[PDB]
Amino acid sequence: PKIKTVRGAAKRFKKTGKGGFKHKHANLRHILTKKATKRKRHLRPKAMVSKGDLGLVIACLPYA
Amino acid sequence: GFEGGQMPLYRRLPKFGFTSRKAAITAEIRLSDLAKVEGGVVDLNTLKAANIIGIQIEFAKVILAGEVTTPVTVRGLRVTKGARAAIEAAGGKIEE
Amino acid sequence: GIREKIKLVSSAGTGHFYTTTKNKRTKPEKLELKKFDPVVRQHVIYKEAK
Amino acid sequence: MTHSMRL
Amino acid sequence: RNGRDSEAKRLGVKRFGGESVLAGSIIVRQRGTKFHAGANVGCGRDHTLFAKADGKVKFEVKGPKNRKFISIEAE
RNA sequence: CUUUAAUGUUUGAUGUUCUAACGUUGACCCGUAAUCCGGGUUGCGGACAGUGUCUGGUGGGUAGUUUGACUGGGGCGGUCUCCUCCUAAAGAGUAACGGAGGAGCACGAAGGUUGGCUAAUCCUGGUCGGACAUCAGGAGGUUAGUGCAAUGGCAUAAGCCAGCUUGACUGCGAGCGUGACGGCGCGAGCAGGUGCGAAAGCAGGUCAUAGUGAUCCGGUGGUUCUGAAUGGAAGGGCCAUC
RNA sequence: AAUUCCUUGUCGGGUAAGUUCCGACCUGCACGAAUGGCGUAAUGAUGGCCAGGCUGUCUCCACCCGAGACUCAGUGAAAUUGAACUCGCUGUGAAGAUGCAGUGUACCCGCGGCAAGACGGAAAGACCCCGUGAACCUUUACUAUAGCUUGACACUGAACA
RNA sequence: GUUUAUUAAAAACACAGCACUGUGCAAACACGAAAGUGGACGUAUACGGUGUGACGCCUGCCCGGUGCCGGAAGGUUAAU
RNA sequence: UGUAACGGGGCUAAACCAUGCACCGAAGCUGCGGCAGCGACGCUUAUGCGUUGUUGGGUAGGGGAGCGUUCUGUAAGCCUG
RNA sequence: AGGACCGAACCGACUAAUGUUGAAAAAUUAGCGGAUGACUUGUGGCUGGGGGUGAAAGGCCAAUCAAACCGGGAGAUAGCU
RNA sequence: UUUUGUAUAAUGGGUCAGCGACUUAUAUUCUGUAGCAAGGUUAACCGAAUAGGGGAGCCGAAGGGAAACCGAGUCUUAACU
Ligand SMILES: CC[C@H]1OC(=O)[C@H](C)[C@@H](O[C@H]2C[C@@](C)(OC)[C@@H](O)[C@H](C)O2)[C@H](C)[C@@H](O[C@@H]2O[C@H](C)C[C@H](N(C)C)[C@H]2O)[C@](C)(O)C[C@@H](C)C(=O)[C@H](C)[C@@H](O)[C@]1(C)O
Repeated sequence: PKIKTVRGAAKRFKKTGKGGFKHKHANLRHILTKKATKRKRHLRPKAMVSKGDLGLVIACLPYA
Repeated sequence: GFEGGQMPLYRRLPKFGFTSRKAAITAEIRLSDLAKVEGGVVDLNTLKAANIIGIQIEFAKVILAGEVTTPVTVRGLRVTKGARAAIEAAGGKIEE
Repeated sequence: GIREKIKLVSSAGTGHFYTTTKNKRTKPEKLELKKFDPVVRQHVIYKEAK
Repeated sequence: MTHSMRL
Repeated sequence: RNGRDSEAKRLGVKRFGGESVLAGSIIVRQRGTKFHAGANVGCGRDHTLFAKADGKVKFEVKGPKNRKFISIEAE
């Protein structure tokens, strides 16, 4: 058979131009009002995936 | 993606965005295949008859990669800035 | 702990609010707190709400 | 029968 | 009854004498002001001393209390 | 709005009665040589019982499972996250069921700015007033104080007082520091709009380091961003937030 | 005390001497009245204790009679086994040596005996611990469910008050 | 009397007797997706369950907890 | 259990202290012979030949190069009473 | 008369000894208990696996029982040797 | 063999002979090699057929953004030095 994609990985990551992955930062869902606005401003753009993380991510997204 | 019972990386991060259904029916074309079409007119029909886009494609951009030299007439396709510059400099009418 | 969560809502061009904490047993007084609004781009009066 | 066993 | 200790928070002098820094580089992380800010050096809200200009780092003793100061020479 | 009252407009509840549903493991006759069954008379019940669907309770009767780890063996006890000091061998880091203490907050002022001021503890003198309240002077120099544990700091005060205030502001951010990562921290400067100050300037919380939980799932508000033929809408997305 | 920890409680009887036994006393750690209390004739391949008789149980073994063991002829296994030219001691050593070091002793090979050693054989220790093992059992652990039980609708109709 | 066939024959289990409780007969209860069988071709001096265990003397106090029984005015409460 | 606390014999130095000169002593180093890896430096690169230097203990593991067995083609070939 | 008494057949299994690669995968020998009953035995039926049956030990159900055997899921799964 | 460590008195094996354990399928990523090269390649199927057709499709040559959309730029932002 063909390989199945881990679908939560396809909901979490997106492929970019040089083959890296972009993801959303993880602290911005709830109790934000005790977080400073500098924290919430810095957690707002999409980041890139680090390299041991990239090794574990490439296995879960085998197609795209 | 098993990390030893630690919560995995694809489950530690928030899922984001949605999937649009209009992005499947849109195919950008470059200018290099603009000479590949039969005849000198470029519309949806001849772009499908020349195997450039596909059957389910409804919309197209004709963006600037390069290599356009002949007068072509583009009908109903959205054209970018630099692409319409290079097309009108090649000679043919951009839209009618 | 005893600080309740309250929000403070814009007066002019309310498409915006801030959120803060307030103790009820010491201060039942209102916030008004002339903060900045990014929607109307000015410093407006804000008001206490739940 | 726990006589030879180290119990 | 014992058995608790916090994680060590990596304080200390990051950039020593004569080192070339860019502006915005962190020179000293500290709790109080063991070192005080001098020329081209700013003091952060947790008393971090950082480079406000790019040059070389310099340590001095100054003032009537023989206190440590960190200066930067714009090279 | 209120208190009963006739009349019709409609149901409900309760009780009694009737028999024609249904029951009969009552009697009798036939199939039939039959204590099965069916059918026919008749008696007794009778719209009850019982059965189907839906539903509340109960249910170790039965079933599927769970019942943490560290641990000078395991159990019992204690601990599990965060902060400060020592161990820690003068960069950073560094274990033990090693030695000691705290946190799970508070505050629209205890935040910002401007202006001003400077302790502890003793000695002397003086109404009650006395070891210790208030006053005045002297000594001393930070042994004080910091909203809260410890350490580092603090006089240019970060300590104490008063005026005016909301920068406890929005979008970013060169550059670094620290983590395997998720993450965490510091930050000059730029755009917009303010506060204090005569001005240089300072302010995007608090002397600093604890006061905290990822994701999923949903709640609320805004934004046509999408919106399954089309126009909406639902539902998603994004932004703020629980 | 089938119950009592401290404990061989203390006193008495039985014995030359009695942690057991019998009778008492109550300090009942922690008896107790149908998960019965306290008695009780008879019964018991029932538990404990004492006595008489009787004896090789014993002091302390001796002899005899038969069946094996022993030799001869016939037939003929089994467990076990890395290979062996398979000594003692003291030390060392994965920490208790036939095998290493040092040393001492010892012609080669059987047969009958005995079992100190070969950490002898036998059974992938049954105790202990571990596995995000398993099975059964328990319950006011969780989630269900058969059954029992409640009401609504259906089978199900007619009069009245 | 019975019991662990193959390490336990007992003080265990049974027993006659005692008490409580259910059951009015298409009985309770049990085995049965049901029909139907057992109870019983018996019917409260009968049948089932539970505890105790001949006989003698007797079985004291507690209904707070839990279980059962009875009430149901009031509060809460499903499908509809 | 048997001296049994120099390994033993034995030693009045064959013990200890100092000074020195010899010598023994390893798979170390040198000599001679050979093989292989890696890297420089040339000959004309049959991607070789040579000169120089250096390397060559190895578990888990990584990399490279081979031997042999059965069957298929070459092979109705070749060997074989 | 008697779940009376003593005691053979018959039924059982209290003690000891022997056997323990047995003569025997539960015996023999010498004593032992019941022996007209809640007895024993033949022949034939019936009850069945979360089931039966049990004067109850988790005992017995074909040398197998805190869930028989056979076959199939099935090469269950095994961070373990 | 397992180990920090075994002559170990830790495991395993009486011996010989024979058999006995990293496979296959399908996808995906990287490396080597071959073809073609801004192009490459067909699947089923037809076809007397490992030929030749069949370009349905797939990958690549463009990305940014959640998306609409824009496009060598795009996103954030009222707009970015
Ligand atoms: C008829 C002959 C039988 O043996 C016995 O009766 C002897 C008398 C047992 O002891 C019996 C009786 C008794 C009391 O031991 C004497 C009891 O403790 C043991 C459990 O069973 C033996 C030896 C037991 O071993 C012991 O097992 C203990 C768990 C560990 C002990 N080891 C540490 C030394 C070991 O020797 C054990 C398991 O039965 C051995 C296994 C191999 C057997 O099952 C074999 C087939 C035996 O049944 C047997 C040879 O037929």
